[PDB]
Amino acid sequence: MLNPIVRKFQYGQHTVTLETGMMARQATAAVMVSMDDTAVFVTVVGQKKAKPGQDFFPLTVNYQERTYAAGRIPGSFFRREGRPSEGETLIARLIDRPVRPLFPEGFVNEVQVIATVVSVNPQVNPDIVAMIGASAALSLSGIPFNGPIGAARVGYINDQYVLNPTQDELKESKLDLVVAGTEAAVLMVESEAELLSEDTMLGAVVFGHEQQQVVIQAINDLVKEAGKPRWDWQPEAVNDALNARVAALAESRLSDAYRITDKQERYAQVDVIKSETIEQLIAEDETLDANELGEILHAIEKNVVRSRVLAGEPRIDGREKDMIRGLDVRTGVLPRTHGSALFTRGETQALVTATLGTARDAQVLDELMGERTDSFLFHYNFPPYSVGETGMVGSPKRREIGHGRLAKRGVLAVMPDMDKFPYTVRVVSEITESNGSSSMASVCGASLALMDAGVPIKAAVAGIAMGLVKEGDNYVVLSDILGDEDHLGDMDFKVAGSRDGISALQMDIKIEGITKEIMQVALNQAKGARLHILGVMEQAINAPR
Amino acid sequence: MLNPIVRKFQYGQHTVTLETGMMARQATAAVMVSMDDTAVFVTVVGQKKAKPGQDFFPLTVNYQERTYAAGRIPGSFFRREGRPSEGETLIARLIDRPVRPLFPEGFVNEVQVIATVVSVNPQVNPDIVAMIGASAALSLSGIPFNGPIGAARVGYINDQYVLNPTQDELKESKLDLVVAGTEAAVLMVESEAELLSEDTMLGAVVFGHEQQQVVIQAINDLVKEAGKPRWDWQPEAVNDALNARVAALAESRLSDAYRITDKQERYAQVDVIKSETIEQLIAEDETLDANELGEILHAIEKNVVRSRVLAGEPRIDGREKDMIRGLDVRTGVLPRTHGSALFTRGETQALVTATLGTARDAQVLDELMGERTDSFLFHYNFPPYSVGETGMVGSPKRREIGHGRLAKRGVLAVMPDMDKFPYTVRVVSEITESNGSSSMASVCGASLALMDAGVPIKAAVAGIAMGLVKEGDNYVVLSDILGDEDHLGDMDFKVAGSRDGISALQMDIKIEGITKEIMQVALNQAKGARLHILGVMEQAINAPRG
Amino acid sequence: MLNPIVRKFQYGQHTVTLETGMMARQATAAVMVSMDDTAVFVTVVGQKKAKPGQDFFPLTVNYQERTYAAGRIPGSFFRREGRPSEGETLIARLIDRPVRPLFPEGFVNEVQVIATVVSVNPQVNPDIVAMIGASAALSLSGIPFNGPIGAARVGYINDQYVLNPTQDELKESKLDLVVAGTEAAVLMVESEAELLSEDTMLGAVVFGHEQQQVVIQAINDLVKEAGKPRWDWQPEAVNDALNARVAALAESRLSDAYRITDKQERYAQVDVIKSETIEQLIAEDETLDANELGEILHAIEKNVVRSRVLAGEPRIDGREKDMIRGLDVRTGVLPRTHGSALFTRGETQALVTATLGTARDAQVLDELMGERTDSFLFHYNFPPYSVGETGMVGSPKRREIGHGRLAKRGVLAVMPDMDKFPYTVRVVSEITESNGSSSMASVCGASLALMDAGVPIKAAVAGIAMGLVKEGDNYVVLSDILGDEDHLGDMDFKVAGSRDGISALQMDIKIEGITKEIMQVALNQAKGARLHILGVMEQAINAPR
Amino acid sequence: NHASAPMTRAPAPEYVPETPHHSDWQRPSFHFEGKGAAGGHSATRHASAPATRPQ
Repeated sequence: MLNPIVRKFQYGQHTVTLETGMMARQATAAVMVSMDDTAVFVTVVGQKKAKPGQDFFPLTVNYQERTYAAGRIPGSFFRREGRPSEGETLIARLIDRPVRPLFPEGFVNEVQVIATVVSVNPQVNPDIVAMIGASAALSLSGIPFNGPIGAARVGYINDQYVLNPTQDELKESKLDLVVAGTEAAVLMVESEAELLSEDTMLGAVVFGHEQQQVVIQAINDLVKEAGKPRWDWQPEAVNDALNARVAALAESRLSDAYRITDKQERYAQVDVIKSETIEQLIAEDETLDANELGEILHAIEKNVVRSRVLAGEPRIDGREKDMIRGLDVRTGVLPRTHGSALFTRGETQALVTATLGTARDAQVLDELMGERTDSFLFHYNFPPYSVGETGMVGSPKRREIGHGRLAKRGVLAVMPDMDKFPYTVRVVSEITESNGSSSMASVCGASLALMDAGVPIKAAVAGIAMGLVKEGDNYVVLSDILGDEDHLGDMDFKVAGSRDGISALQMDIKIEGITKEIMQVALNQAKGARLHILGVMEQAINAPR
Repeated sequence: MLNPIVRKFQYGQHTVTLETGMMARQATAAVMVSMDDTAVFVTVVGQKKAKPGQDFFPLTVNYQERTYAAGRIPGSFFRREGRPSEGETLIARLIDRPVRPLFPEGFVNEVQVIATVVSVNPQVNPDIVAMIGASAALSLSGIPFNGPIGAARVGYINDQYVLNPTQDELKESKLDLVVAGTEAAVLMVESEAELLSEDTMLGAVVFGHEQQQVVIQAINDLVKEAGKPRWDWQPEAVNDALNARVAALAESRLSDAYRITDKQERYAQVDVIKSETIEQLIAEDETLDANELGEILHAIEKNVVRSRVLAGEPRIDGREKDMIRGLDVRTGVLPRTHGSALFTRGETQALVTATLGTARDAQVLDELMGERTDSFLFHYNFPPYSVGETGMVGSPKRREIGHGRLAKRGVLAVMPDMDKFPYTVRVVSEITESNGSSSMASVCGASLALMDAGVPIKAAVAGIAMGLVKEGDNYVVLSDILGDEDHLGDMDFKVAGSRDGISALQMDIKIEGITKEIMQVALNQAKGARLHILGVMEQAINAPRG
Repeated sequence: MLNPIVRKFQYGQHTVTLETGMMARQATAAVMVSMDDTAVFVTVVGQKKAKPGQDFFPLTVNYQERTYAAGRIPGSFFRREGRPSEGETLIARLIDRPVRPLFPEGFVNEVQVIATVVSVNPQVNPDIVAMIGASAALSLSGIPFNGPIGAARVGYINDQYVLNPTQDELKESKLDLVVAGTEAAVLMVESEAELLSEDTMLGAVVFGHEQQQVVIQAINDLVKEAGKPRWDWQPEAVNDALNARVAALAESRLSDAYRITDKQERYAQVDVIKSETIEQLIAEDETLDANELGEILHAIEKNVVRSRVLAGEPRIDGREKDMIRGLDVRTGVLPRTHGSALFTRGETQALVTATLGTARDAQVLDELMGERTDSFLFHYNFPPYSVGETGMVGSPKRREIGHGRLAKRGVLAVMPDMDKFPYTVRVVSEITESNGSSSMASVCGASLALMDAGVPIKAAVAGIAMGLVKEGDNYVVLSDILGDEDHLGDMDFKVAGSRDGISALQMDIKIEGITKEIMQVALNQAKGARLHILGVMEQAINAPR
Repeated sequence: NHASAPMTRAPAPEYVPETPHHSDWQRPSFHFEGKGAAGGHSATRHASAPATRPQ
């Protein structure tokens, strides 16, 4: 017969029900998670054999919203739900961020997590429920996965932290933070705030991590009673021989090549070491694939860079840990735009424009929570030429959705109220160059363009992308991380805000052992960086035009 | 001056004109078919050489409706015909179903049939004209097409069968059957009826098959006067010695593997028998590629199953020919939906929901034959995890669109009239598991969810997917066919309906020799199966919620 | 920290500014071009290494228009510009057509040009600005490219030529011609006239070319000051020995095979000669590959056809230079359309229909310059079976949009005025056979269908596509060029018009030496061909129904 | 108009620990009227039959 395994637990003010065993039994795992009438069916399917020659982990997370969940018939021309909306893609990216690093190193089998909203309570957001369901399905599947994750949304009302604020409560709230983590560490923080301090924002990350532990324990009990046998997957053993070989032939050469100052000279010599070490080894190793040797070399290199940074040596650009790249700020760069600005930080450049329209021009979004009108629009464009490459233009698939929401979240706190500025504002950011965080250059350019357009904003906002590299009890916080030092990010964080508060915080930790003191130091160095960027931005424009 | 070859004939109450030789002369064949002012230009292009290492027949059928045919300018923002609509996709599958089985085994050359509607008489439906045009073009092309097919639409007015009823006649008709067939056998039946009996539906299929012989004869004459020379195509050589070697090596092992009663054990043993045979054979001779041996073993496994079924042995899951799989019916599974149900038949499951709206929520479809308001909407989603696979979500394949129309046809006969239920109803089916026919579980789940939502329906409806395996005189009808038994479907049919009549019937016959008596036996076994499912459904919910 | 190089010059009544060096510094080149507050940002990125297997030059031109340029928020549902429009794809082809012939032969490195409109003056069209920015970006990039091109739009006002007519001046003008050329030769012409002579239409090409020289000279100065060093690209050496061997083996045989006056027999013998030369060469040298020798044979065949044409020999189908293929005109083909016609020219055939609607059915185009109501719609469909092949159905390529805009331009001159005819007209052309120019058959079919529908058009229009073959001093003008004579077209031009003037003119010159005297002879032959086609057309419909 | 700065080290400012602001606000309770659970276990009506041969 069909026998369902149901576990109910109390999560704050809500009751969460996890049901597994009776639906979608041909998938690796499937769970129906319901919290106070908001229900999401989440299924995970993992392929048992890896595609030969696979390098990256193919993980897909698809989040779907069904209009029937809200008791409504879709309003589109075809009366059917269609391609992923921007909100669906953002929630699916919020489910992908915390789970991707928890799969074993080497695991490259194809995994697809599909979360479908099947019932909605207008007060309970289906995103945390879908995150709890993804954790449970991925923990019941048996697929190599390193830990149940939890999820919590924290709000700040009357100087108090509140767990999973409802839609009514999220109006008087000064914070909207989503924190996901394991029993040991926080893994993801996506937040938007109304110019709150660094201590209020960290106390929120701690509160939500301490409060999501009941979800973690519930999923561990459900796994204890209904989990599928764990996969007998083993990582391909390292060719320690070929490794130590390439080391002996290239490590010290690269370690000296990285002491060179000039960028061009350094880059040239490295390829000389790369090509020479390849042949001087290939000669005796007969036919050994190049791609393989190139990988071993990249590894060696990245390890040299890490060791140097952790030892206190200049970064790959000669900068120290706290130095911000050169800044250039221009306003009114376009003749016929309401507002325009060019923001350049080192080699990351953004051309941002602001347009003013009537209340009619405002975007009307029909959402599961209810119909809603947005008078402020943020659109981000990442063209292929920003990175000196060719590709398809007009396809917002270069993480443009996520980066455009982080920039909107950075600028929303300082936007005027509708009773002072009853106009529709559209901010478009064009990423002309990228070698760092373009999402934060878009925040500084949006602020400059809004002041140029005459929009009265509460204060000027800027953003900085930082990183933390840790090896044991030693750690270094690096300001204005470049696109090359992505590998050096054990904690990769982005903080936007004004001179007196944080307006957005994104964190993505991939390691364990980052305490609260470390995060305080990291976010204090990010304050020094924003206040420097903000002082440079104020020297150009201080008040709206 | 261009010399067009025009052939006119009388089809029922209409006059059909076939014109070839003037329009598209760089295509393998082109025919302009007109029936009483509704015209469809149909073209066929066949690639003369097959691409190396092709395994399946690549046939594509594209149907297009042009707005100018109705004397209208498109009402989309760009004022131009866009991507194929649901209707166009469905008419393309209605054309594709009868023709595909008529190409010979081993034909893997690429064939594209494009039918474009160029004129429309509001009262004459272009689908039958398009199917006649595709048959005429394929027969004129010289491609190895195993015979002209015809097509007919049958209605039931005043307890009489009518041929190609107009839209006005169709408004007062209790049947809408589309039958397509050759001179010897029926090949396709897509129908929708208002709870009609099995005898009426079979009489309608016979009537349409009898009435389409004039189209078949006219196409034969056209081919005799304007047809291209036939293609010099020969099937690839069959390795009789290798097939005998593989059979003498693995046939009796797989026969024994199948004669054991454990699914997982069997599956293992089977794979073993394979790996062993392929390794031994490639060791003896490395020339033969693995894949070919794997295909020959798969085909031998299929023949073993077929012979076990035909001999009266239990099926691959231990069931007899008339046994239905286990059934679980739950209503009220979702908290905030107007109506919801979960229907499980063995390893096929559907989560179906029903939503009630207002008159503004009805879908206004501007079709080539007129504007139409649809107050009943059916949507079917077949996720990849329904089969344990990874893939793309949202994108509806064409079969999945055809399966949602079949389920809507099955449920449409019991929906209330607008003067008693003036509300707009949307039914959404989510296939959560699929090992069998998901469309029929969607029919039963739609009925359960509609009753749960409080929609007053005339009666509960259920569906059953059946199959008939035939070797010469011997035949066996199999109830609740499995997804792994698709190879045993010489005739695959799907019957939906209530306790008193049939609401939808789909048939796809690929063989010859299916008499009317055989259809009596198959639709009587499907009646028994559907009535059993309806009894299990009624034991849960028997009347709409108050 | 950034310093842009800005050069200003006067282009007619406007001031053009070229700015480089500040924005998009990671692309191969980036220029911001401004013409009287209309600003377009154009970037070019070229890959420095060719893909290992590459036969064609991978050039992509993407033209995007941003609504913020006009100070407006897009009216789309999502408040974003998502899909390229028809006008954008047509401006991309206006940029692509003059530049593709200017990259050296054998150059197969991938190049992408992206022109983004960032500011719009409602009176200055952004297409000429985009063409000037693409010429500047390609000449500054260093990528092998032959000379800066210029562009100009000419109009005919008060029987005088007007350079870059403003949108207002275009209302009173009888011409709208775009000429793009280098310093020594015209390369592209695209025009729409109101039944003007051939002298008035060649004078405009000469005027626009003489006026564009200030643009070519300013681009040359900008490149002299700020241009990056030219690439070290060398064309791959040709196998002179293998060439001469294939030539000795097959040239005489193919030259004699082509004197055959039967198409199928000639094709069979040519195939035999090819197969035999290939087999024999492979027997001599086992290393020779089939595709290389096949391409050498195809090139020898093309040279044979060219030599026969230039010597006065009959063409590949037995026609001389001035003969037009057989014509068949049929009206009233479809039973329930408002107007229909089937036009056949040899092996090119088009079924065209005309539908009349009410004023409300007219298309509303929300464009950057301003909202425009179009009461005349022309849609062009080129199915795969027109050339006897299989392929995707329902998707128009970039040509099927430019071939339809050319046919619309050729029919637009005779369309009745709104006061005389206050209806919306839609002409849909389906190409049923293609062995030549389907666009000109669409023009003739549109004319016949419009008269069949009762539209009171001023006169009947017809079109002819022709080609010019030049070798030094010797040139031959070929009327009604085939789809298999495309290699023979040093100048490919399509002329549409009535019995008294030209309504559209598209030219595409790929050589140098085409003086106005050679263009007069070509246009006179085109006039004679179009009057023959119009005489054949007039013998059927003759006048509106 | 225009402003620029060279590459500069922006050191972390001095850190002063913040006293946590306290409020006696009581979060009102969430009133939920509904079933609360989804899935088969919540079915209002249920029926089953094993594998049988239709009589």
